Amino acid sequence: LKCNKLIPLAYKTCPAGKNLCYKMFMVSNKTVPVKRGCIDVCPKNSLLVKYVCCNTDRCN
Repeated sequence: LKCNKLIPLAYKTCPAGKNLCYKMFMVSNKTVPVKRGCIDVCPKNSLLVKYVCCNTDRCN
């Protein structure tokens, strides 16, 4: 898997065990993501922190 980095111009290949890409938002998915990369498990949404995960190259 390849996943976009914080500015999705750049990207990396995920290490072993991380087969999701993610975007992390402060409060709302209608904002500039505040973190991006590879991840093992898609974290649960919380009151102020939202995660969008996906499983294809550079989907984040």
